[PDB]
Amino acid sequence: PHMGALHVVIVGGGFGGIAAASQLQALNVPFMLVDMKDSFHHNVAALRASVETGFAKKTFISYSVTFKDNFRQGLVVGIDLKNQMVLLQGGEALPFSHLILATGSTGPFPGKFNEVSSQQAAIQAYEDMVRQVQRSRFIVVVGGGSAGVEMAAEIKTEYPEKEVTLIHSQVALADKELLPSVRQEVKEILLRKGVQLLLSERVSNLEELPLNEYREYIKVQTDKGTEVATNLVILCTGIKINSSAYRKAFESRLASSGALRVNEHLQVEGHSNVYAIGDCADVRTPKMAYLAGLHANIAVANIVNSVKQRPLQAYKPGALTFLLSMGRNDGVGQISGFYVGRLMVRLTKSRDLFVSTSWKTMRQSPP
Ligand SMILES: Cc1cc2c(nc3c(=O)[nH]c(=O)nc-3n2C[C@H](O)[C@H](O)[C@H](O)COP(=O)(O)OP(=O)(O)OC[C@H]2O[C@@H](n3cnc4c(N)ncnc43)[C@H](O)[C@@H]2O)c(O)c1C
Ligand SMILES: NC(=O)c1ccc[n+]([C@@H]2O[C@H](COP(=O)([O-])OP(=O)(O)OC[C@H]3O[C@@H](n4cnc5c(N)ncnc54)[C@H](O)[C@@H]3O)[C@@H](O)[C@H]2O)c1
Repeated sequence: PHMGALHVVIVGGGFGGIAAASQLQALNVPFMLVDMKDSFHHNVAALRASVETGFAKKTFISYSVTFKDNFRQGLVVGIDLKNQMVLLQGGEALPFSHLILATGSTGPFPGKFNEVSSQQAAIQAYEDMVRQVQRSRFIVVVGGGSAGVEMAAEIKTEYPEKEVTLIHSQVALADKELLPSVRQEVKEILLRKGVQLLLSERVSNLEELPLNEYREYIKVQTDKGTEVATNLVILCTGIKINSSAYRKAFESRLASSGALRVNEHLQVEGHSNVYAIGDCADVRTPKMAYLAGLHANIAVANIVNSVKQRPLQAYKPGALTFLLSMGRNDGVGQISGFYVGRLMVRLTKSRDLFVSTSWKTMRQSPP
């Protein structure tokens, strides 16, 4: 029983969650941010952190330094809707008047890092990854979605002398939703960088492969009988909505995606005090970090606007913005539905990978 008082709980400390937490902190609204890690992960830069020595420490930002007693590390195992509690592993419970679900996506390392561990262990996992890439003359990237084409491009840009093969199950690279001109340019850039492309092939012995580790010899097989000898296998095979925290409680209002259905105010269907932001919300746009932060502004604003009996802010998508960095010197993509070239993408994304915007949000300075 909050007896009218606000206490917001944010489940997930990603791009959406740290934006929500930062705004709630500036409004002096009581809240608790929950994340399984001890630091925010700027995962847009996770592939650069897999190939550049010393870079990983720029991609993890301590929660407690920024949020102090408004942060609690923990693993959310469920949501008790009748008694308005967030259920943590270990048995602890967090009461809320409003709930913001910002649980993001899960997938293979290095592109995603969803482990309970300390900031130094997380940084070391990416430094270890860099050392496996450095030891490995021959490298296979599996999956030619937008992550795989970035992974392969990063390796060949930092290490032109390595042999890199990208194996992709479709005939075209990167998102089906992209302008065809963008998808063709991605292909032409990988080929000009010397990446060997095996298109329309599915790697078929994934269970038998050592992953993210150098070996003197690894044989990759595909369903068409192609065999590739390599020293290192990196998986960029896709991601899944991380419905872990809320799956049982909200099974009624889940999309196929695993996301939560929401109106244009980002309240979860059937609720007025539960919001979903970022990857876990069921919007028609693609899963983007910058959209996560914009949903965060909308959700917090609507919590306040609901208390002030004011009209709620509305989320209105426009045409697709999607930028692919192709190593630090190259890239291609589209901004609001039209093509942008390699100089533009290099300057906007490939050089810094938006890293400074997260340190600014967290009001910390990178080491
Ligand atoms: C992999 C990748 C992604 C890119 C890339 N580029 C861009 C880009 O240029 N622009 C962009 O907007 N998005 C880009 N993205 C997408 C961006 O990474 C994601 O869209 C973004 O992370 C989504 O932000 P969310 O806030 O929705 O989710 P996160 O995954 O960031 O965070 C969720 C958090 O919840 C925590 N969590 C989840 N379930 C939990 C539970 N049960 N208990 C506790 N904590 C939990 C997780 O540990 C994690 O900390 C990119 O180059 C790469 C290589
Ligand atoms: N630059 C950006 O904006 C950016 C970059 C990365 C990711 N993202 C976001 O994350 C989402 C996921 O992207 P992603 O690339 O991680 O996944 P994805 O699902 O877009 O691509 C993974 C691909 O790997 C293929 N694959 C799976 N197993 C395979 C196998 N054994 N052999 C060969 N191919 C195999 C899949 O069929 C799929 O085409 C994007 O749709 C977007 O929302 C954005």
